[PDB]
Amino acid sequence: LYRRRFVVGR
Repeated sequence: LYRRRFVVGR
């Protein structure tokens, strides 16, 4: 994993 998994910008 990284730290952008959230990328709730979809």
